[PDB]
This record gives sequence, structure tokens and C-alpha cells, in this order.
Amino acid sequence: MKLSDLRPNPGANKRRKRVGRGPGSGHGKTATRGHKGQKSRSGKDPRRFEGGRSTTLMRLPKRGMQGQVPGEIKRPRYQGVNLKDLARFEGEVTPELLVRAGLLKKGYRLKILGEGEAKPLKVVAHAFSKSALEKLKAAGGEPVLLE
Amino acid sequence: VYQIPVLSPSGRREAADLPAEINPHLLWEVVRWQLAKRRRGTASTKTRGEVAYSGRKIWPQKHTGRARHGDIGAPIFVGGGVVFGPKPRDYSYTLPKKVRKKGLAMAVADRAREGKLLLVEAFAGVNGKTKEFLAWAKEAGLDGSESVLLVTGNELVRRAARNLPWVVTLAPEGLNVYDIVRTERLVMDLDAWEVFQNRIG
Amino acid sequence: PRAKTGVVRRRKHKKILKLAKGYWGLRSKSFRKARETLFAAGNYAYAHRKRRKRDFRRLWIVRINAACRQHGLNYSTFIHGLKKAGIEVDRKNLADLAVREPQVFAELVERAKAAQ
Amino acid sequence: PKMKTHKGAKKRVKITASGKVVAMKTGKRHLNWQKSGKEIRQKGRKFVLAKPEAERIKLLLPYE
RNA sequence: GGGGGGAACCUGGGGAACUGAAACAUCUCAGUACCCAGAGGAGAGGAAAGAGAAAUCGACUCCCUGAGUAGCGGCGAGCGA
RNA sequence: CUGUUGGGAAGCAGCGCCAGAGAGGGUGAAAGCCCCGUAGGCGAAAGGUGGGGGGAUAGGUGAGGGUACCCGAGUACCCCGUGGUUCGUGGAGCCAUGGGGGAAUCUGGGCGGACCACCGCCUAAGGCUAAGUACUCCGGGUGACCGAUAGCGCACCAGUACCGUGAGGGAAAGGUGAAAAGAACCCCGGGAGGGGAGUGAAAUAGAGCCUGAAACCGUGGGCUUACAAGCAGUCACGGCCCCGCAGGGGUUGUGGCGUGCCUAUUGAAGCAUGAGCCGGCGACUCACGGUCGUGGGCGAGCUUAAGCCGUUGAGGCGGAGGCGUAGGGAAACCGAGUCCGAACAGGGCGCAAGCGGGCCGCGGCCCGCAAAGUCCGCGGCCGUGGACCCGAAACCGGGC
RNA sequence: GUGGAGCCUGGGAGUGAGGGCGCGAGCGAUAACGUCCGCGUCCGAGCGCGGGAACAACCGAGACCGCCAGCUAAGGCCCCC
RNA sequence: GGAUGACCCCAGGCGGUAGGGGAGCGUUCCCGAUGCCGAUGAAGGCCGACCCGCGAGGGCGGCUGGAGGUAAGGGAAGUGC
RNA sequence: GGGCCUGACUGCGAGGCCUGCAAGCCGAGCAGGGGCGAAAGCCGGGCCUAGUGAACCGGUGGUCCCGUGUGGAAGGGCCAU
Repeated sequence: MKLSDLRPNPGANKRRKRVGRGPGSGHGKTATRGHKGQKSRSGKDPRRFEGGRSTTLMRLPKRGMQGQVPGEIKRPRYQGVNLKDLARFEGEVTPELLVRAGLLKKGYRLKILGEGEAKPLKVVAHAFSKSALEKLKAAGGEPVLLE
Repeated sequence: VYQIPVLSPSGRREAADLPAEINPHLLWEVVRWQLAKRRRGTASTKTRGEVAYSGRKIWPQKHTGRARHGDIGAPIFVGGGVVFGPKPRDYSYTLPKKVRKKGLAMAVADRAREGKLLLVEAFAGVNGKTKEFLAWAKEAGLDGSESVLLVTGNELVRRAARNLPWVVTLAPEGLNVYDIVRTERLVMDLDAWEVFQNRIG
Repeated sequence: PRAKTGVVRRRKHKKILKLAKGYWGLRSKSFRKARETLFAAGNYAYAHRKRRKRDFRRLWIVRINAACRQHGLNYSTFIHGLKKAGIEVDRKNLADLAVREPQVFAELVERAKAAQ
Repeated sequence: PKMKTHKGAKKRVKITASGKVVAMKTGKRHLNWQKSGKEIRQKGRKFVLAKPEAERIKLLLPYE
């Protein structure tokens, strides 16, 4: 395997579409922009703009709390993980040991959740849902609850 | 698991565990990334506001019978700036470590799969001098009919091999798929062979 | 890097200009002028190719018709005669006959009055 | 430079779990006497925006 | 001792409009362009009457992130810790 | 080094050699070994630097008890007018302060987003402080940078010529050859120029100089043309010239046919736009985001950023962080559910995982194959920037 | 009824000045190469080809290329032809 | 049919502006390159009635030119008037 | 024409009309609590099709959902208007 062999698979590299470069191309003259009018010009935001009529968005009404200065309130937050996700572990499970595993995102208080089979496991968590608690306290799990 | 010709004074002798199949595309994606990140990207041009001329309307919008123009920096002028000309950029991008890891892996694998790989215990009487290296390479089946990536942390051996045209030298932390693919024959230390396997662990 | 026009344009221009040798004045001197004649030359050669097939047939039919009124009957009759006869010698060759081999044509004329 | 989330959207719309765009029914912010309780009751419900326009609003929210 | 000069770079004292908002005045462009004064090989900042919720941190600058988050906003365009 | 072809060898051939140096450039062409170099190494009396080494000096250092002396004033603080911050008057604090009022010295004061109470934080109204940062006139190094319409405006005696009263504007213009060997002398000529001679490998390399395209102008040759009607061509046949020896090439007498190109348009040969002709320059890009598609990597996971180390076209480390793994709700919250509701009706928005093949006494659960996802490459499109290129009338600032 | 039919999901569009003709109406004057709708068509994009003297849209006919072969459409068959 | 782009047979489609898509050509530059072509002549220029390709083009030959050129396969754009 | 009455209900809403969007329109049925009826049953305004106004910004009532270190409070949210 030398240099002249190194080749990218079919369609791994593909030609650009070069417009405005002669009739046979496609693609020439107008350059796929049709005839006249802004959009053919060099240069309006079509996600929002709608022609001077009141937009689709701006006629919808606002909902709920927008928050005000000095902005967002620090309260604790809870990420759930599902009993099924607890599957790969043996012995004791903490939030710490959940993060460093990529199940529980950092700075999130841990809340065990229902979906899945309770494993007879010591699980240390900031919170348990109902059917999570029952399930565990029935497969012989040990639901330590910290603060 | 590959049987690799090691080279000791105490006999030739043969075990590797290197990738089974070789992805050529993956090999390619690394090189590309290797040759792309080393780009200078010092190609530049001047926009029409970067061009040294004024911005005075050379002649009236109307009634001259000449066409309409603003300043002469307009790219439409021979004086003018270039339109979408090169600006210094950075062709570097971050190739997924795994891919790098697999390429080194697959690059060496391919080569070994061709009995072009040769590990050595040490380097006979090479103590710096280029002829000293010649000697040794001859005794090892390295006549310069084939081109060699010679990988060793041994400063002295690299110095001896360096000025050869058919040799590309390299400390082991420097191993890389391109310098492998360039060269016909890979030749390494045990001591380099280790760091190599450590790179792919 | 920069890819200046360099060599390309001149060459595409000569190609056309060589294709335009013969034409009157600028049509054979000016590239642009060359291109415009060649476009026209283009369609004409197509259009007249198709047309050449029907220029010769009209001629054959003229030539035959004359030879036919020598033996006392008209092209339209005669042709009807052939079809009835079951003679399908194309009128390219009908023509040739009428001018190279009078006798055979004269044979063909009789089979034609015959089958009528 | 990175897109900015349209706050005007963010503040009157939620993208669902399956990718639909949901908003409050219009029609009850005032002028509400003389409207049936049927009307009012229903206008209290979140609805799903026709697909053509759901897609646009979805591009105003690139970081949801 | 000062005075004057110096391509940019810096701090300060002043400070637009085109334009964007498919009009426009709040908004935007922007504390940008520019004018002025001063500094220097850098300049500014700098040892908490700080941060803000952790029984926390511990000067200032600068980079990545936080984050187009919090919020700001004819809750428009947009602005943005 | 030698031969060899050549004007010239570094080409080709024979036999050698150096290499910590086979980067590059010169030499009559194509040189490791001829030249300048290159790897590796050495070097300053003088001046500058000296953030590294050392030396010195300034300067610096406790505990309890008691006293209540001091702890930065037109300040803090409050009100009025503003500015800064994400904060546009907003529930508007905080920081700065033009106006008015105007304290206290630790049981003092400011702050933690109006205010209050707790609980905490910090000590305003004096000042200095390296480094990490920005820039690039200047030196050097390197380019998937340009190569004389390019690249700076300037490769050249260019901020010049020239233009403008001035601020200010602002060009064009590079090449004989290896070596001037730059063409003695003679001949036509007032000169210019030219013919010989001479130099040269080459002189349509002769200085108005490498290559020497096209428009354009001539000369000579072939075919053709003075009863002919035209977007100039095409088809056919014919004659004359040419190359050759069933064929080609050139031309065109006659016959058929035939409304330029572009643009703009319902519609253009159009008496609608643009174009004298030729040459050169000229317009869908890039960055960061986004969204599909796609080639790959890995997959309940995937990926690093800045940095650090290494390299001197070698890569590695760095898990901060981001995206994914759960949703629903304005939110508290609850959670495979959740919101509305009195509901254990009804409804909105959510929730179900692959395909195997086998071992074993029905899946126990392996094992493979595939995939959520994600990372990079590629491409299409979108956002933000001048965003395909050229063009206003104008607005504003500072100058003349 | 297997067709460049159809339905579903997504990427990319252009288009949003039409026009003539037949027919149905409104307007107009049982005017206009008029105007405004409906059904259809063709030009647009078939100013390619035959007819119609000429001639986008009337008749005929949807041109991948070549042929000095044949049948035809509309239209024609006195000479131009 | 064969066994997956290898060709053969048979049938059908192949007017076309905006426009969508697909396959190519050529220009500059990088890897390939301490290589290969090169004074027994590079690039470039002028010819050609010759070869290959549907085509863009690519060869081959002659003249000029006198020092460069740059493959198979890939990469990147100041890429075709 | 009269009797009693407040269904000119509050939770919802299978399924449809219409429709580019946004809206507009019809609605049987389950639950709460009622009206009239002996009952079957009917009643979620008016014989029907016009009598209307998207968001933003505010006012009032309720709710007690957030409340910037904590308890409150300021201010917002939700339901109604």
C-alpha cells in the first residue's frame, strides 16, 4: 500500500456545483437564480419574513414565565436515570460513579426512575420515583437516599 | 496475529496482534488530514477596500457617454481588487483520535502483511557515521533497492541513516501513517515497537 | 493559487476560427463573428441534410416523369402500375434505368400498363 | 458567527419530543364575553402547527 | 524636566451617519468611523467596601468553556453578560 | 576524474568517493563530491541587552492585658439629572456622578437586584506593582501565495511623471547573449536606414533585441468576379488549381434552402438593449453557526477546546466542556409518564427496540451482524458578514 | 388500466407581467391584436420540421444521429413548383 | 442471459427556457518527486486532409522555440468570457 | 300563547366540514351539577347564514405556581375578563 493507492471511496469526495460558467454546464448565465427580483440579486430571512403581512410567529401569543432581571434562579435540578441503565453495574451505585460513565450529567442531582428491572443493588441517589422505589425494595435493592 | 521478522545477533527469530483487515479509505482520511494540517495557508489577495486607490467617483454617474463606475478599486478594473481571492486560512481540522489510532495500526499492519516490516534488537556498530549504517543495512537486506522508514529513539542511528536518500528517519513518538505509506519498508526498534503498541492500546 | 486564463482561450478561439476559414470578411477573421456563422452553418447543414433526401427524389420523379411521357403515359399512372405489378425498384434506380437503360425502363412501362 | 436563537419564538412555542412545533391557540386574549365556553375551553389547548411553518420556526431554534 | 516625531497596537476626553428595523422617531449600525490628549515598548487593569449561595471562591490581565445560556428588547429588528 | 555528444556537460558511459552534509542556489544544459553553501562546530576588544546566576542594600517579623485615641469628606447616604452593566423605567439594585441636602471612625460603614428582618460577604472616599496580552515601521524564517493587466500604487530613479489653488489624486514603464564577442572595414546615403564583411551554437537573439498569439497593413501565388438581389451560409452538381497513381484539399459558376449573436419579453431579423475588432482582466467565495444528504470512525455512548510536550511539514497528551441517554408541564413538581381535570372520563404531548446463529440443562446469554447517537471528511442549501459582480441620487465625520 | 401513473418522507428549485385560438359568460358598442372570469388548447419552452405566398400560437405533425430507400398527414397535382 | 461494470441479445424512452439531477473535459497548484521526460530539444507558438473521444478534449507528425516539464492515482482552487 | 325555569352550564370531546397558514364552522358521546317533563326524552343561547379584530402592551378578579443567600415583600406566571 503506497501513496498512489490511497483513494477515497465512491462519493466520499464529490465535485462542487460550479454555476455561472457557460450554457452546456446547466447552470450558466442566470446561475440557477431565474429572472430578476431580490433572491436573484446579491442579498431576506425566509425563516421569518413573510411579505409585510403579520408573520406566522408574531400572531401566536406568549406562554408562561419568561423570567426577569437579574435572571434565572438557582435551585437544585434532577436528572433521572432508568433502572435498566443501572444494569451494567455491580455492588454500589452513586451519582459520582454514574457521571464518570456518562449517564448522569455533571451538576445534576440524581433521581432514579422506573423503566427497567431493579437490580439487587445499593443505589445512592438524590431522589427516587414511586415505581422505582417499590421495584428496588422488592428485588432486594438498597435505596440509600442522601441530601 | 502476524509473524514478524525480528533481527537479533542471536539468530533471526519471529507475534504481533495487529488489525486483520486494512481500510484504505481510513488510511486515506488520515494522510489527507496529515497533509492538510501542515498547510501554511499563506495565500492572500486584496479586496477592493484593501486596495491602495482612493474611492472617488472617477467620473459622473451620468451624461459622459462613458459607462458607470465608482472608484477604480472596483474588481471590474485592471487596477482593481480581486473578488473572492484567497485569504490566509487554517486547513487544520481535528481527526477523531481513534481514526488516527487505527491508521497507524492499519498502516503498519498492511506493511507487515507484506513482510516489509522488520524489527531490530539493536544496531551493530553504528555509532553515528553514515557508512557505518550502510554496512549494517546491507547485512540486514537493506540495499536501497527499497525505500525505508527507519524508526528509532537512537539519536546516533538516525544521524547515520538521515542523509540517505532512500531512508526517511524518525523517532518513535513521530510515527505516522503517511511516512509509513511513503516508504516501502518499515524498520523499527524493539524500543520503538513498544511505544508503538502503547500508542495503540 | 491562481489559475490565470493563460493558454485556454486562445486555443478555443483558434478551433472556431479554423472552422470558419472560407467565410466572407470578418466571419473568418473575428472569433465572435466566426461563432455566429458556425451556429448558422450548424443548423443549415442539419436542416439541409434532411432536405437532401427529398431534393433528389423530386429530381428522380422529374426525370422519370419525362421518360414516362415518351412512352405515352404519366408518372402518377406509371407508379400506380408498378405497385399493381408488384415491382418495387426505388425511384433512385427507376431514374437511372430511364436514362442509362431505355429498354428495361420500356419493359417496366409495359408491365405497368399491363397491371393497370 | 453562531446563530442566535430567535427569542420571539423561544417565548411562544415549544418543539416536541418527536419534532412537532406546539403553540397556544389564538383567539381569547380579550373580546371574550359573548364567546361560548366551548370556544374559550378549546382555545386553552396547545395545538400543532401545520408542517410547512413548523419547519421554519424549527430553524430559529437551533439549540433546543 | 517638558516641547516634537513614531506603521499599527494602547488608554482617556469627545463622537457621527449610511444602513438594519423591507417606512420610521425608541432601537440598530456603535461607543464603531473620526477628532483630541496621553502613554510606551507595550498600554490598560491590578491586591477586594470583590464575587454570590458553594459551611464557597480569594489581585489583575489573557485564552478555551460557560453560552447564543441568563436575561435585554417599538419582547420588533435585534442586543447579549 | 576520465571518456563521449555538444558552442558549452552538470546529459550519456566507465570506474570511484563523501555523507551529523543528498536543504537550496550558481557554474555555457541536467553537479552530493567544481563554486556559494548545507550537517555539525568556533567567534568580540567595543556598544547594546541581560526576565537567567550570584552578591549587596532598602525593606520586613511576637504574644496577652487594658484605654476607645486613629482608621482617607463636601465623601458616604438620601433626593434630582445621567452614564456603565444583559438590564430600553422596568420590581432597578449594584458601579460611576453634574445638582441639593449632608454623617460617623469598628456598638463604624458598603454589599448580597426595590424595602424589611435575619444570616453571611467586604472594609469606599490616597497611590505604585512585574509576568501572561495587543500590534508590526524594522530583521529573519517558511508558503498546495503572485509571477509584470499578477503581486504593494511602485520588480524600473514612484508617492515620481503628470493632474489639482489646495487637501488630495496618481500612471505607464521588467528579459540581446554563455560571454559584448554591441557588428572594425567597405558600398548607397546629409543623416536615419540598409547591403556586404565580421562576431555568435543561433542575428526574423542586432540593441525599436527571449518566446513573438490576434486584431490590423502589405507583397507574391492559386481559384474567382463587371445582367446581378444580399444574416453571406448550407446542399448538390459542375469547371479550374493542387496533393496524390475509385480518394482528398483549395476555389465557386448554377440550382435548392435560409429573418445575425446577446439581452429583455405574451411576442425580436427585427426599425427594442448591448456590442468597432482583437488580446489580456472580469462575477456563486470564505469564516462561524444551521439543516439534509453522504463516506467513514466509534456506539449507550461519541467527541474534545484552550493549552502542554514533542517535531521542525511527526505527532501525542489535555474530559474543562458539548451533544446523546426521558418526557410532560408556565411553574412547584411528577416521571414512562405527564398536563388540563373533582375523575381512578376524555383528550394534548410523550413511552415499546433490532436481525440472527449457536452452546446448554424455553431463552439462560452469549456471541456476531446492524443501529440510537455522535465525531471527522465531503457535497446541497440556509443564517450572519460586502456574501454573485459592477452602478447610484444621497447621508455623516475630519480636513482644503 | 404497470404508466417518466400513483402515494409517503425529506434535499434542491424556478414560478407567482402571460399570450393567442375554440367554446361559455360578464364588461365594452351583439367595437379593438380590448378587457375580466370559466373549460380546453397551443406558443411560452416546439421562432425546429410540412401546409398556410410571407407569418409564435389556423391545419398537419411532438425533430437521438446517418441514408442519393419506402408509405403517408394537412395541402396539393397548368407553368413558377 | 453473466454472475454484480464484461459483454451480447431484445424491447422501449431520448423537442425543450426557468430549473433539478447525473457523468465528464480543461486551467493553476500539492502529494507521487533525492523520482520520470528533457539540448538526439521543455514550456509556449504555427500547421495538419492523420488517430482516439458523442462532446469538452486528448494524441501523433512537421515547423518554430531554446529550459523547462511533469505520469498512473489522489488532494486543493484567484478554475474555462 | 302560557307554566316553571337559567343548559346564554363547568370539565371534555370520538369524528368531520372548510382550509396555504392562522383562523372559521358542526359535533354525538362520558363525568360534575342542574332545568323543564308523567315519561320518552330535550337543554352546552337565539330558524340559519353578517353584528367583527391576530399578536404585543397594559387594567380588574381569582389562583397561590416562581419569588435572586433565608422568611416575607416587590414583581411576574396560570385561570377568568
